[PDB]
Amino acid sequence: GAHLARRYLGDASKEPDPLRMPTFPPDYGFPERKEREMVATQQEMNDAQLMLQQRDYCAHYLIQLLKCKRDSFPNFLACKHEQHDWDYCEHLDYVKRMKEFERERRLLQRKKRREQREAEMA
Amino acid sequence: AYLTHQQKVLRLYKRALRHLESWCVHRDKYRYFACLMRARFDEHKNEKDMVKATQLLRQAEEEFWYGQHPQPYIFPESPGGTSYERYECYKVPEWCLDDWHPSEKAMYPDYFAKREQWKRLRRESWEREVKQLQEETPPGGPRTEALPPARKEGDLPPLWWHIVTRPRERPM
Amino acid sequence: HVTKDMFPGPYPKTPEERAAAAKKYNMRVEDYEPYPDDGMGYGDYPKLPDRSQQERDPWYDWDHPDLRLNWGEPIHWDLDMYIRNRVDTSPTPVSWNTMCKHLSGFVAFMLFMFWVGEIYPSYQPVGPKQYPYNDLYLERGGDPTKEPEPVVHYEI
Amino acid sequence: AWRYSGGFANNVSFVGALLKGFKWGFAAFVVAVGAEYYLESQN
Amino acid sequence: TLCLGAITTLFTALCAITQNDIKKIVAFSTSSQLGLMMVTIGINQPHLAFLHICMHAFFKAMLFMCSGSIIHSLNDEQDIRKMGGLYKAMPFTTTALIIGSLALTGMPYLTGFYSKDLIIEAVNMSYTNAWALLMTLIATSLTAAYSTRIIFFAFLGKPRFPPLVLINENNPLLINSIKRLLIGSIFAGFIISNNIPPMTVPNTTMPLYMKMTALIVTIMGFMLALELNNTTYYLKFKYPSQTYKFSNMLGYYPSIMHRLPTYHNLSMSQKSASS
Amino acid sequence: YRHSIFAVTHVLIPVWIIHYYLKYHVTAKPYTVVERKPRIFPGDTILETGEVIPLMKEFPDQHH
Amino acid sequence: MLKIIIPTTMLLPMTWMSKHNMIWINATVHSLLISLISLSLLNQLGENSLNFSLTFFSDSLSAPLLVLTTWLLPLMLMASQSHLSKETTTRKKLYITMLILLQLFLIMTFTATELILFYILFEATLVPTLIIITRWGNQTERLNAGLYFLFYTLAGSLPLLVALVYIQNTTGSLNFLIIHYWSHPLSNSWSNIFMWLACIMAFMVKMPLYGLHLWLPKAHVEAPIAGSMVLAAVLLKLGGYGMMRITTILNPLTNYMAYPFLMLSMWGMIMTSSICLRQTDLKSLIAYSSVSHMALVIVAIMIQTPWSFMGATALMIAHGLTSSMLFCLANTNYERVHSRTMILARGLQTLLPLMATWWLMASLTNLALPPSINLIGELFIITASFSWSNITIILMGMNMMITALYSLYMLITTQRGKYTHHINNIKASFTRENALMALHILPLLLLTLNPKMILGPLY
Amino acid sequence: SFPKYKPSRLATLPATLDPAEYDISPETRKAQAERLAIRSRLKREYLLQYNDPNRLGVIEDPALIRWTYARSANIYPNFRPTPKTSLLGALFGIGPLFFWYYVFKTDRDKKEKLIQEGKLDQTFNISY
Amino acid sequence: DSWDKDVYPEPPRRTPAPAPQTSLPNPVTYLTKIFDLLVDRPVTLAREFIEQQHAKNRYYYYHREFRRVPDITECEEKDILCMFEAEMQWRRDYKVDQEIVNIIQERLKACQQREGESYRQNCAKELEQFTQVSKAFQDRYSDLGAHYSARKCLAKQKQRMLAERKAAKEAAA
Amino acid sequence: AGGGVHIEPRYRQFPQLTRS
Amino acid sequence: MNPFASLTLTTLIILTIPIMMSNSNIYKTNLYPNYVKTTVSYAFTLSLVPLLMFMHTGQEMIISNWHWMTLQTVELSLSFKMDYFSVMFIPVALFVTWSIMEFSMWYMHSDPFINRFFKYLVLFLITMMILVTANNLFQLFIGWEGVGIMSFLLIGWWHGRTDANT
Repeated sequence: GAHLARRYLGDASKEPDPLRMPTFPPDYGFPERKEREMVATQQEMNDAQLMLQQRDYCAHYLIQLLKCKRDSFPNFLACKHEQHDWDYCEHLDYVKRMKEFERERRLLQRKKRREQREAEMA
Repeated sequence: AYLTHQQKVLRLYKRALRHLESWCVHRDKYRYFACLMRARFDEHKNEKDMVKATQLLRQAEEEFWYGQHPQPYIFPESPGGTSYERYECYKVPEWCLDDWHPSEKAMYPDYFAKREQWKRLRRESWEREVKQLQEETPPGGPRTEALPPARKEGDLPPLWWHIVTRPRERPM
Repeated sequence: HVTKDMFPGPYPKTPEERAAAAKKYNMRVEDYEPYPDDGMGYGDYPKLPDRSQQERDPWYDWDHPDLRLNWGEPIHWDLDMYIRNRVDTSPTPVSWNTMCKHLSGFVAFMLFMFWVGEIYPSYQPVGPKQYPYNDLYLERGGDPTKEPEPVVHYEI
Repeated sequence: AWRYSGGFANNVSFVGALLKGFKWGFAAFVVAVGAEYYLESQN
Repeated sequence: TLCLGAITTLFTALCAITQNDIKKIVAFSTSSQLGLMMVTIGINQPHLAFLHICMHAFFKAMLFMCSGSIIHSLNDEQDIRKMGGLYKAMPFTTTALIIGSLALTGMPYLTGFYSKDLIIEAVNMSYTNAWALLMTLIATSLTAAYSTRIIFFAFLGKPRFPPLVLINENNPLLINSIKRLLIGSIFAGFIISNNIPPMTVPNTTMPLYMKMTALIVTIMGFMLALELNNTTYYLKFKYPSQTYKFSNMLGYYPSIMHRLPTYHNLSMSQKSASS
Repeated sequence: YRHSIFAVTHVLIPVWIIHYYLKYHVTAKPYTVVERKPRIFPGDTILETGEVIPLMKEFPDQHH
Repeated sequence: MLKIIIPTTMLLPMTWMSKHNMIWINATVHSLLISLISLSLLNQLGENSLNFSLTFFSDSLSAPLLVLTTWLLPLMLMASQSHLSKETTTRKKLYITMLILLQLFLIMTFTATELILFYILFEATLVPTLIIITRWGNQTERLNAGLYFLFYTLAGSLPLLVALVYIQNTTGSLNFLIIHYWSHPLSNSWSNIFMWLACIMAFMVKMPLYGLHLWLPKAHVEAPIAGSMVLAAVLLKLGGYGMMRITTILNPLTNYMAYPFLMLSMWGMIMTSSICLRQTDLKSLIAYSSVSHMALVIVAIMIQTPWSFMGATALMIAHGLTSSMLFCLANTNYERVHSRTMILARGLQTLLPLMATWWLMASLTNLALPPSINLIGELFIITASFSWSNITIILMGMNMMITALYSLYMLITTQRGKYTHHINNIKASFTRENALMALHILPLLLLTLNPKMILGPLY
Repeated sequence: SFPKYKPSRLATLPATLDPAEYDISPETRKAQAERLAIRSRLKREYLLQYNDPNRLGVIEDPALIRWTYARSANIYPNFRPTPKTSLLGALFGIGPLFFWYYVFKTDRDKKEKLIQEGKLDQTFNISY
Repeated sequence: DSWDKDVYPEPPRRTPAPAPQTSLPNPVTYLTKIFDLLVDRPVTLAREFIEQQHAKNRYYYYHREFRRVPDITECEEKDILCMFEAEMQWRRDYKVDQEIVNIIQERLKACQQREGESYRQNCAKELEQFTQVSKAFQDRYSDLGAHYSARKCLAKQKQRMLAERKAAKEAAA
Repeated sequence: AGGGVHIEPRYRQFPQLTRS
Repeated sequence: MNPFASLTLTTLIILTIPIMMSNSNIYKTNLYPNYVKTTVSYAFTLSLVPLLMFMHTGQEMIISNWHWMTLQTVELSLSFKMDYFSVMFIPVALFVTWSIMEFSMWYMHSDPFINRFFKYLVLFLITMMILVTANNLFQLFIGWEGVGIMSFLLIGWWHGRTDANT
């Protein structure tokens, strides 16, 4: 990634540290940011014997892989589109992950330039 | 004891080719550089100054130690080889057969009978061979460990039992 | 069998008794030497050159081929250290100090940049793992009676 | 001389060792792929 | 464990390439592998590490009796300097060796692919130590590097064994034993990975240039290692490189550990302690 | 016959004594054969109650 | 107990009046029979110890140790009819007289209901032993060894005698029960500290002790084989058994005035184990090995922890059975080579296959690998020490290092390797030797099934 | 040339490139010759007893018994109390004992200092 | 069963209904059936054979009930007889208590494996059950030494009331 | 002892293989 | 309570049978290696069945057999953990061991102590399944040194060699 080069070898003050952010408020710059949704209640995900590290938002697409795999036994190549369906939403929320990483980065650049601009202006 | 100067050259040459074989690996290159190695040997052969030779040996082996392979090639059945006394576990001294139970001894009748012939023959020839040993000791004690051969007729070489009856290198 | 006259005794003070001490260890006066008279209790036992059993020539026949000692030759005071199985002092191809320099260099070389590797850790230009139900506070052992701190993420 | 002559010569190049059986491999590819292509066409 | 895992991968593999005994080189390759899963253990990937044990079990064990097949047949000689030309002379073992070598490199759609590339893909796609990543990447390239050395010296070369040749594998015990592990290694990971339930989260959104690096790094590890190994064909002046003098002698580790502390504690027992 | 007698001696007899040990001695004491809870998913009827757990609510239905 | 004490005495008139050559056979079979009778004491209630009478009482500590003594008596008798059959009948009969008397004192000592009653015969074991080392020993230094052993344990026994009678004059009877129930917290006054030393040094000088371990290499190595087992298998436990019995009127002074002894034992065992790693005599290596294990027992008692005592009893009996078996191993070579240097007789696995095996699991049992009660002994002490202090494991486990190197080093040097060329006396192992050694290791493995018996009073 | 090999006690100088053997003098000539002589006396007499078909015992080795005696017994009668032995005994003796006393007491005092006001967590520690 | 279901609580067993989606036969049902008529049936038949043989003559056994004892706190000082009776009373109380915590400890382990990876939130009641018992054990029997006695246990208990009430009254003010 | 194995050793020439 | 309990544990006890028969010394002292291999082959086929059982559903089980010790509050008892890690590694470990056992008949077909060698391999094999299948840390310890010590004898198979002992 170019982010490490821009941080360690570049202006580290303008690079969002993964541990630091989220720092800015959700709606800061976002008029009516909409909350995430969870179709599956924690009861069934708990019931589905799903790992906590796997107990994410996209786990709602995971709970039926094991069901169909159990029904597909012994045929292990039955669920292909369904398995593909889960890893797609994995991609989508993963895609969400660096856009918000960049969103806070762009906010960081925007705030930093604004403060310097007004500092010399005032 | 005394390792003559031409002997050490022979040993150094032998170890050089073994090390050169390990470095070259491939046969045609092995024959290539060994001939070059040979070519740089025979031309320093007609020197009348022994001081030159020992001085030559100095930096020559100093070159040998620097250029030695950190993992030289040894055949498995030699000191450092992968089969060094790996068959020593199976070998057993011959005298242990005297402890065998008579039922076991009777289960190998003819061989044990031949063992008796070897035992009796060694018992008889022991007096003759020790007498020969004491009769030709160099003055002032034994000068060298080399054993003298059986001189007369109808005898056996002195101090022969263990070397002749040593367990085979392939005992199983 | 063995008598009291041939046995380890006191430090060789006079050369005449040093000659007797040499014969005591079936060795000659010119090469015979004792341990330093440090009061450590070595007595007259010689300190032979510190050569392990591997240094001995294997092709030469030994009365004890497994450990390469002949009969009656006065063995080293510390044979158990220098036996074939135990500690050895065979000459390595490269010098010991160079052995230490490169080895101690490598471990410090390996360790030091691992610290600066932690100073600048490698990651992805990516955000953190979001999680629902207040980042699974209830399912991570959190007390249900204790009010879960409201945590919930949005879209972008 | 024998190490470089006789049947022990004509050593295969390094890559050919990895590509051992490629001829029959690709031969089995077309039949299997063609079988799938018609089966998918029927589907 | 990232610290221990990373160094273990390098040093074992670094000493692996410059060795000569077939058993030594293979073993060093194992110890390089045991360096791998603990690297994966650190970054919340235990099950992939455990899965890596399964796939590694198949081909790594296989590489041994195939080398054992060569060793016993060619009069119990373990020095790679004494084989060559066994490709067309030992067909089944040569096939078995190269199958294990390819599997050991994580080459796609095989036993190694279903474990190693997912491991290399996962290790970069996480918040880890930077110095560990460089070492795992280099180790994988070195992992292929000594694999070429084995195939190059043992098989793809002019014969070098003693004159009377006794090489043979027609014994059914040898053939069936290796064959079972062969047909195991070809599929193994395909069956297991498709069959075991999802137990982790396989990351998907991820750029190309570290997606391909699971196989990119070993392509060079095949490439320049082949170039440097075949350089021995050219008649060239022999010179022991210092790094080779370090690597070939097991990185100097036994000559200090197995001599310095062992001497001191034993001497402390004699001079001090007992006396 | 050699394969058959080996099968009975080393499989049939051992499995019988283990099962007898397990069924009436090991499982006689509580929590000696405790197993993981049988994993079930929405849309599956639980055997001893016959209740079909209601299907998980509608999916967002986003594919590739 | 009378069901054991009287029969043990009754062998003495029988052995002294048995036939000329029936001495060993008759004595052994009833000696085994007595051990069978002594098996009756393994049962212990979940409460107060089995108190047969005011004269004798047995607890869950004495009974496992008692059976070890009774099971031992066949083992010296069966280990000694080879190096003594060349002596006259009367001296051979006298040898049985010492051994039977040695047992009788041990049985009465371990079962004494009175502290001072314990003291007499616990000290009185010196006389039968001192005869064994000095009379039938097989080396010159045995005489200086006898003086070393006798004086070294007597130097501590007398201060205990003055201490015990002082407790009588201040607290009345020293019955083990009334002592336990009538306990007074020991003050930190200087007199109580000196009383603490007197009541402890007598037992602590007896196992080994680092600094007071100099008698084991003199005694054990020079003692006759029948005796040599006893100086390491059971009498070392007399110094042990005293510790847990006496450390009930010293609390809490043992809480503080134990660091010098705990510190001496912890570092000491590392030193003496390192001695084993660089020893020359087979017996001395075994004896010094017994020092390290026994020093581990010394450490265990001085924390006064339920887990510590719980593994303390197991370690003692496990070590005692092993050290005897290893001393059998030294004897087996000693008859053939007639010397005790280790490197003299290397390469025995090729010549003696089964004797190599007997040397094998004996070494592993000394290695203290699981589940052998040597492991369950040491491992329990590790946790007790670890709870007492976390740094202990650094010193604790480092002993597991040395005890691993020298144990196989003794094995590797003797059994493995090329056989000695010049020897031609090694014959097939006598069925006496192999059968004896099986009677050592087999109950030791059989005890692994239920170490609940050997665990001790704390369990 | 190139760098040579510097030796150490643990990594001895190879006794082949050592300058001592390369230069030779007549005094050294019989010096090594008498090495063979004394070795031959030891070997031949041992082999004579070794090959004796009636010797059914052990050929005693004087070097072994002297080594054991010197390493075990003939040490204290030759021990002399001198400074270096005095400090070495004190250092390798009471040294580690008192050093271990400090750290273990340091652990103990810090440990019980923690629990007397409740600065330790052992809510589940019951089988001490 | 051979144990009460309350002191060994068991959540209701919930097992899925086999739903075959793939028309190809699954094996796992067949080998269970093969095992049933090859191993399970002879084992049950043998079990029935000695069950009716056991019922031929079934002698009884009970547990020795121990009468309540005046414990240490009311025992007369230096009275060895009452102290011996009371010391055994506390000694027996230790072992039943050791089995009290053994049941709770073992029940704690049963929940962890039964609930799979969901153990963290399911075994929350089980966790606090162990917390209410383990903590009391420290202030009831722990740190009593190898030579523990009820007097020392009573001494520690008296230290507890003195220590906590002194703080309580001072804090109350 | 008795030889007659399915293979036979060769001297510096290619050893015989088999169809299988 | 399906056969999952019996099947997994039978694999361990079946592996012990060649060792128990070897203790008789009237055993198959001529074709011992073939007897050992076919035993591992049987256990391999049997050990498959617990796999597909977990494969079909995921029934991970704990087998707390005979109660060994009651250390105060600590109850040490022989307990096998049939986790996914144990349930599938056993077939893999049995598969490789079967594969090499046939190779072992070929490679060391001339060792006079070949029967003793095959006895050691099962002893190492037994210690491994103890290590893999171990609930209490003590059992994990049992397999740990049990594997560790068994490596010593097997490495020192040619005990005559000095370096092998080192």
